[PDB]
Amino acid sequence: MDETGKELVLALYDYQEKSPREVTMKKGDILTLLNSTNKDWWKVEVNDRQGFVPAGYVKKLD
Repeated sequence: MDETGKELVLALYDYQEKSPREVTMKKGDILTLLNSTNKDWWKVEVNDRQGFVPAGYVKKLD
């Protein structure tokens, strides 16, 4: 983007990672948004765990 921290999203739903590139979310998680260049798949990080999640499963704090 280039990739920055600070930017945040909030998990709307539970989401258990479905491949190595992904990360697991719990409803209500505050995740650092690292890459949102893709509209559908966002690179996020929670408690140092990093991966791609469906962008439609979180809300961006903006």
